[PDB]
Amino acid sequence: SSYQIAVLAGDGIGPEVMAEARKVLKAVEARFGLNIEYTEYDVGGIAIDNHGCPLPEATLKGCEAADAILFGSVGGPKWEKLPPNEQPERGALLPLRGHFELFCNLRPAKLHDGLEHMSPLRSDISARGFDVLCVRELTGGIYFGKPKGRQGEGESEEAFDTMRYSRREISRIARIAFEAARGRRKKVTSVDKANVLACSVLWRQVVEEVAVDFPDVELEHIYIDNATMQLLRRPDEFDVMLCSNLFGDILSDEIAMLTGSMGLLSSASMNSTGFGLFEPAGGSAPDIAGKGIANPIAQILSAALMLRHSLKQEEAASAIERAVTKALNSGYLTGELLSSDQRHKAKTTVQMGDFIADAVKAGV
Amino acid sequence: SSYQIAVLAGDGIGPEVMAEARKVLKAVEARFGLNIEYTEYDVGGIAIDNHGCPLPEATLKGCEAADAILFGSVGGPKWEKLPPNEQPERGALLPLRGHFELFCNLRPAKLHDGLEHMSPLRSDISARGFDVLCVRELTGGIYFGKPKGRQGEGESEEAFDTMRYSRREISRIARIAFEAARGRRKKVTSVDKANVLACSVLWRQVVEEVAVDFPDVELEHIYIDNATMQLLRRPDEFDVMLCSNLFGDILSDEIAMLTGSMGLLSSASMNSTGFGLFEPAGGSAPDIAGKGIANPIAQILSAALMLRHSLKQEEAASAIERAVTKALNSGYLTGELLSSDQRHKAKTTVQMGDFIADAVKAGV
Ligand SMILES: CC(C)[C@H](C(=O)O)[C@@H](O)C(=O)O
Ligand SMILES: CC(C)[C@H](C(=O)O)[C@@H](O)C(=O)O
Ligand SMILES: [Ca+2]
Ligand SMILES: [Ca+2]
Ligand SMILES: [Cl-]
Ligand SMILES: [Cl-]
Repeated sequence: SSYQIAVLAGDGIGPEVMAEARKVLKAVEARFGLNIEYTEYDVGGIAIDNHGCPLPEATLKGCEAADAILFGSVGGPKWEKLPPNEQPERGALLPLRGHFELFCNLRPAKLHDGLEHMSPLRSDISARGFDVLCVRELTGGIYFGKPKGRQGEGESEEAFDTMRYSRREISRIARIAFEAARGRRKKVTSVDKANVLACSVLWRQVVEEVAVDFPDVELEHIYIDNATMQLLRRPDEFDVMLCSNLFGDILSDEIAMLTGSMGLLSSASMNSTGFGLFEPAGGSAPDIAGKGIANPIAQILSAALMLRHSLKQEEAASAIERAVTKALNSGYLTGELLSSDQRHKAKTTVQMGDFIADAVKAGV
Repeated sequence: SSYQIAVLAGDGIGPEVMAEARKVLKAVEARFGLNIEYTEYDVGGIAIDNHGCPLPEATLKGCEAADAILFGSVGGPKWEKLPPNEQPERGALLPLRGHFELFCNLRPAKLHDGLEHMSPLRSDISARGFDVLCVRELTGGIYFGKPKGRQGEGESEEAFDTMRYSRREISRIARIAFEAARGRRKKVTSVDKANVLACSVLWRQVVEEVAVDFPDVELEHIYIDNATMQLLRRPDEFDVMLCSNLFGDILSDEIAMLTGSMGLLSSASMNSTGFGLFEPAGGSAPDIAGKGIANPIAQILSAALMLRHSLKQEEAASAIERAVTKALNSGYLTGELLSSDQRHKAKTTVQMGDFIADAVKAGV
């Protein structure tokens, strides 16, 4: 019977790009004989406007009833004066992650053929290409560790957050990184700050214990400050980067920015049952919303990760990936992927969804 | 009477570049009539070899007896198998910082005229130039917060580090950033993760309280993951970046790497009495040590920050800065600042110290 998907398109460009992800999914549903039912729920800014909070009860219960969450983007100027902590992004994403135990965040980033000039890296570096998958631990560390809070008053008033990791937490995420390296270029670089943090000393030690199960995979360790530097110089020498919550937050965004093409990048945040939340790497771009300008490929590839990882539909996932590839190499680019002089060749969001869905239909 | 400087040259290239910083200081001592006495102490790898630990008692007591510490670089392959936490870098630097309450870290980084091609940024971005001063809080946050440690065993064994900040700690570092912005381009960008961390919510709130004393300075806030991205795209729009310990560690290194010329970058770590520890931004480069290849400018500019900030000798500090400028614009570059084809023009470490010291003598 039917898969059930909770669709949480959110704010800004979220709904208009979600529309295209749904159009391409309809083509993959027809092509592979999948029965998938979708229910839309508010989340983020639209949920604060419609329901008074960024993650309404009904939305959370709809996600509980689903096989996966296909998530858009949340946030925008309009809610940007609420405390940073009643704000829509953090208020949608952290409770979804904590509630469904979404410990694994996978962010594949690569420099696509022919779009090297868009990367902010000097041309000889982006010409080498890169393909880095960031595996970030998402439900532990300093994000959800306790005690967190503040005490005291005046000058001596103090706040505190505790970064905490157990061997169990590190070993589950490290295994995912090694398993992913096995299928790629067989190297895991584990990123930590083991010269300062007890958490990272335990991190490094556990990742080395996990490595015994992967003698075909090379493991190196690097400090987060050195990784931030080395991704600027030699990103082509990394394969799978394995990070705790706070380090992976920073490094996965640094690598996304280094592609120069965030409109192509998606994200999977999964638990150990295979339920996940699938979203584009980029934000809600509220200034271009409503104009048919936004690149829907990130939301479309989010749907492909959802099919692969939550729905175990590998053929359907790869048909969407290939249909994206076909767009990128057949002159179907949106404006932000085009150099300043080629920009009159830009396709709109709908034209991109039509092309990719048609390519799925045509059997790409 | 005499200033007293503890000289802790450390490992790798540290001594050979320190030799040049001392040669240039001798020229500034003659030119400005300063009486400065220097005593050398082991620290880092050389201290572990000679004394069994990276920060011997006698070294720490020599720094207590000094007006400033002129520090080289620590670390190298040879000690890289000790626990990451008996290791020379962390074992020299964190106790010096904690012991002398060196709360303020200043790392000025700029793209120098004529060396834009060396930056790993695409050519149109490095052509715009940048000049970012990172002000990092160095004695609080998660580096020295307690409880830190681990408990338990097997799968449930857990480690923890606590990030802690008081208003007093934030306000002292924020004032330094605002005061520095006042003398530069009048903008402070405060970097935090206020959407997740209680510490950063208090950070943001206190920096906004401090801002009332600087109505001429613009304050913006940015999340660390977004700052890591925005420095790749528009580093020319930042002036003073204001960070807690762990965020400033990452961002100051990202910005150093983005210049492409770490051999030119120095660092000041100071307490509120004006005692500081002055060191190059880069590491001990143990593979080029002993060969006369290393660029001594970073250690030389460290001496200039030492004269300015610890010894209140502004004229002497600026004469060294100008003498460096003169080298860079008179064809005195070391090999790593030269493109692959111009590399036969490379000056050696001694030739660079001779030139800069002679320029100080000549009245630059
Ligand atoms: C909104 C924020 C809590 C979140 C995080 O830090 O994880 C976001 O930056 C991300 O990367 O998903
Ligand atoms: C060696 C390490 C403890 C240190 C730090 O993290 O501060 C270093 O990375 C630095 O930036 O001075
Ligand atoms: Ca992020
Ligand atoms: Ca560092
Ligand atoms: Cl963390
Ligand atoms: Cl910190």
